[PDB]
Amino acid sequence: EFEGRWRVIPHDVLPDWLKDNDFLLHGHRPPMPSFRACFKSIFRIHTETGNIWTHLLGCVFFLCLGIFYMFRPNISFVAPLQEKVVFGLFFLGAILCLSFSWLFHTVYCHSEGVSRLFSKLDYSGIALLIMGSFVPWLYYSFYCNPQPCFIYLIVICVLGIAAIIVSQWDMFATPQYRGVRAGVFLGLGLSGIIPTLHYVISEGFLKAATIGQIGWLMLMASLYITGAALYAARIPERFFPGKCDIWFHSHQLFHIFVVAGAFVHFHGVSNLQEFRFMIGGGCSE
Amino acid sequence: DIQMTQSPASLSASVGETVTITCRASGNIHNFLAWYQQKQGKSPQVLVYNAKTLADGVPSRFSGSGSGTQYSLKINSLQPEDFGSYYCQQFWSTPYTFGGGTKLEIN
Amino acid sequence: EVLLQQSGPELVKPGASVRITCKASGYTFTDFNMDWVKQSPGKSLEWIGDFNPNSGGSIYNQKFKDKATFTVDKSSSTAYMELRSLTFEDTAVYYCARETGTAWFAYWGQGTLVTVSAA
Ligand SMILES: CCCCCCCC/C=C/CCCCCCCC(=O)OC[C@@H](O)CO
Ligand SMILES: CCCCCCCC/C=C\CCCCCCCC(=O)OC[C@@H](O)CO
Ligand SMILES: CCCCCCCC/C=C\CCCCCCCC(=O)OC[C@@H](O)CO
Ligand SMILES: CCCCCCCC/C=C\CCCCCCCC(=O)OC[C@@H](O)CO
Ligand SMILES: CCCCCCCC/C=C\CCCCCCCC(=O)OC[C@@H](O)CO
Ligand SMILES: CCCCCCCC/C=C\CCCCCCCC(=O)O
Ligand SMILES: [Zn+2]
Repeated sequence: EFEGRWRVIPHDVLPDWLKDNDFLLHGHRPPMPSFRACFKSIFRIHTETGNIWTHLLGCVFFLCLGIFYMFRPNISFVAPLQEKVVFGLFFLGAILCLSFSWLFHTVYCHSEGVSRLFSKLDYSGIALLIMGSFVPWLYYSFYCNPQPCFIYLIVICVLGIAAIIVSQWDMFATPQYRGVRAGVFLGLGLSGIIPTLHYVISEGFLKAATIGQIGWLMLMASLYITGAALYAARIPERFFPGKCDIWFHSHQLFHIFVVAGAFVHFHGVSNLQEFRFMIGGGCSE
Repeated sequence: DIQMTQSPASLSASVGETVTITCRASGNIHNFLAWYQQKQGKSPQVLVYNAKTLADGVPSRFSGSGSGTQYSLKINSLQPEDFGSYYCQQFWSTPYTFGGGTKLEIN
Repeated sequence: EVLLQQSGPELVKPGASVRITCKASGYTFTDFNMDWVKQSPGKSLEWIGDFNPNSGGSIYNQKFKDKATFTVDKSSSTAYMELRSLTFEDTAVYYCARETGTAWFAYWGQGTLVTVSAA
C-alpha cells in the first residue's frame, strides 16, 4: 500500500536518541511517529527485524508452554496448587519479559519519549524474568528447609526491585552504560551463587551433583556470562562493521540467548519437580 | 488525494510577537507532517518534520504541535528574518500534498 | 555538506520537451529517494513524484504521469526529470528535493525556471 512508506537509512543520519550501536552501519528505520507504521514495519527488513521476531515468537512459545503447564493433571504434583503458582510466576515473568522486549523493539523508532517509556519496560522485563525464574528453583532446592528458602526470596526481591528502580534512570539508557546495564543484570542473575553455596554446604557435594543441579547451574552461569559478554562487547559487529546489520548482531544473539536460557532453566526446575514427585513431599531425612 | 488547508492566508505582525499558523488535513496523516519556510526567490527550507521535531539549525522559537488532522506552527518572539511564505506538507500518503501557504510579513 | 545543484533556466516553445538536471553531491546517492516539486508563479508547491536511485522505481502523481519522466545516471549521481509537450501552464520553478527515510525534504535544489513562451 502507498500509505506510511519509508526506506532504511544509514546510521550517521539517525537522530541522537536513535543512535545506539555504531557498528550497525545501514538498514535503520527512520523516526516514524505512527504506531501504524511501527507495527507495520514488523514485516519489513531492517536492523530490528531479528530482535522483534525472536521475542515475538518466544513470547507465544512461552505463552503456549505456560497454558499447557496449568492444565497438567493434578496427579503429577505433590502440592498441585502451590506448585502451579511457582511455575506460574516463572512463566509470568518470562512472558512479560518477552512482551515488553518485542513491543519496545517495534515501537522504538516512534518518538524520543515513546522510546524512553518502552526502554524502561524492556529493562524492567529482564529483572522480572530473573526474579520469577528464582521462585520455582528456591521452592524445590530448599523444600525441606523452608526458613532459608523464604530468606533468599526476600533477597532476590529486594535486588530485583533495586534493578527495576535503577533502570528507570535516563543515564542507564545511554550507550555509554552498555557495560553497566550488562553488569547490573549479570550480577542480579549471578546472585544465585549465594543459595547455590548454601544448597551444596547443607545437602552435600554428592547430592547436588547426583541430582544434576551442579551441572545445570554451570550451564546457566555460562549463558549469563556469554550473553552479557556478547551484549556488552558488541560481538561480532565490532569485527565486521556493516556486515552484520540485519543478521547475527550482538543484540539479536542476546535475544536468542534469552529464550534459549529461559527454556533450559524451565527444563532444570521441570526435572526438580519430577524428582520431588518420586520421593514424595515428606521430610524423612 | 489529501487536501491540506492552510490558515491564515496571510498575516502581518510586529517584531517580538507570537503567531500561530494552523493546517488541516482532509484525513488522518498520522503525524507525518512537515513545515517549510520560503524566502522570496529562494528554495524552501525545512523547519519542522514529523509534526513536532525541529530540524537542525532551526531556532527554538519555532514549535510544532498537533495530531490526526489538525496541526500548528507557533513562532514565539518574531524576528525580522522570519518574514516569508510558510508551507505545511503531508507525507503520509501519495500524492504528497502541500498547504496553500501563509504569507508572514514582519513590520 | 549535502548539495543538490540544478540546471539553468529554460525558455521553450509550446509542444517542446525540457530536461532538468539535478547533480546530487556530499552523500551516497542511492541511500535516499529523490523527489521533484513544481512551483507555479505566485502559487503553492506541487508534488510531481518520487524516484528511487537504487531500485529505479518511481511513483508519479496522477496529474503529471503523462507529463514527467524520471531518469538517472548512478555513475554521475545525477537525477533527471524530463517534461514532455509543454504548455503555458507548465511555466513553473521545478525543484529536486531529497528524502531522509520518510518523504520530508531537508535538502532542496536551487530550482530550475522553465518558461514556456511562443515568441
Ligand atoms: C499488547 C498486546 C498486543 C498488541 C497488538 C498489536 C497492536 C497493533 C496496532 C496498534 C496501534 C494501531 C494504530 C494506532 C493509530 C495509528 C498511529 C497513530 O499514532 O495514530 C494516531 C492518530 O489517530 C493520530 O495521529
Ligand atoms: C505478583 C508480582 C507483580 C507481577 C506483575 C508486575 C507487572 C509489571 C509492573 C511494572 C513493570 C516495571 C515498571 C515499568 C515502568 C514503565 C516506565 C515508566 O515509569 O513510565 C512512566 C513514563 O512517564 C516514563 O516515560
Ligand atoms: C567475569 C566477566 C564477565 C563479562 C563481563 C562483561 C561486561 C563488563 C565489561 C565492561 C564494563 C565497562 C565499564 C565502563 C564503561 C565505559 C563505556 C565505554 O566507554 O564504552 C566504550 C565503547 O567502545 C563500548 O560501549
Ligand atoms: C560442608 C559443611 C561444613 C562446611 C563449612 C563452611 C564451608 C567452608 C567455608 C567456606 C566456603 C566458601 C569459601 C570460598 C569463598 C568464595 C566462594 C566463591 O565464590 O569462590 C569463587 C571461586 O572462583 C573461588 O573459590
Ligand atoms: C573451555 C575454555 C576455553 C577458553 C575460553 C574461555 C576462557 C578465556 C579467558 C578469558 C575470557 C576473556 C576475558 C575478558 C572478557 C571480556 C571483557 C569485556 O567484555 O569487556 C567489556 C568491554 O570490552 C566493552 O568495551
Ligand atoms: C532464565 C534466565 C536466563 C538468563 C540468561 C540470559 C543471558 C544473560 C542475561 C542478562 C545478563 C546481562 C546481559 C544483558 C543486559 C542488558 C539488557 C538490555 O539493556 O536490554
Ligand atoms: Zn532487546
